[PDB]
Amino acid sequence: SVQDLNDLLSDGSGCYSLPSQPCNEVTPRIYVGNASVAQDIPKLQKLGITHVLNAAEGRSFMHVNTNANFYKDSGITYLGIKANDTQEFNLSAYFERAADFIDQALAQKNGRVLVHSREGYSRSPTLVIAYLMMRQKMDVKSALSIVRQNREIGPNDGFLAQLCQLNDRLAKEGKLKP
Amino acid sequence: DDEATGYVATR
Repeated sequence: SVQDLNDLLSDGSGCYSLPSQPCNEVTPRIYVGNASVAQDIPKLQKLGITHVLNAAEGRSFMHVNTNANFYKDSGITYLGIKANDTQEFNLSAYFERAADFIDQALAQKNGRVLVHSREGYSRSPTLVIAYLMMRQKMDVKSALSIVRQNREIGPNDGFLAQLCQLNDRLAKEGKLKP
Repeated sequence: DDEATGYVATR
């Protein structure tokens, strides 16, 4: 249940927590951070991050108006996604597209990918989390926990609900790994 | 170092 997830994320019933800091590699080679890092290029360099996935692409108060050419000639491969951190959102419409990029990302041998959003708390962890499930055979309670353990995160219940569905596509296709 | 930052409350 999404409730099953809420509790993984809280600290009892009720308290989710917030990022003690702007960027955290939540899994080897894969980093989840916020707007600033994304827009602080000499850091992405020292971080040796080579790919960006802006999962909150746009110009509203809840988006990062970065874009391809913004990353041109510091040579960082870019991929944008105009998502909305609201329960309505079907972020689960970009799972493949995203995972497919994270995979190409990792394939280089010194490949480091920064999946990010505004706060690096919902839209972002969500993609990343979905990549572990269909790409590392992990069940939902699992990826959440790794990711969660590595960064303080909190996806909206819609996004939560989207992952569970994902869980049973996989689980019932025997794509899991119990 | 380590700041509090924000935001996610999922309704």
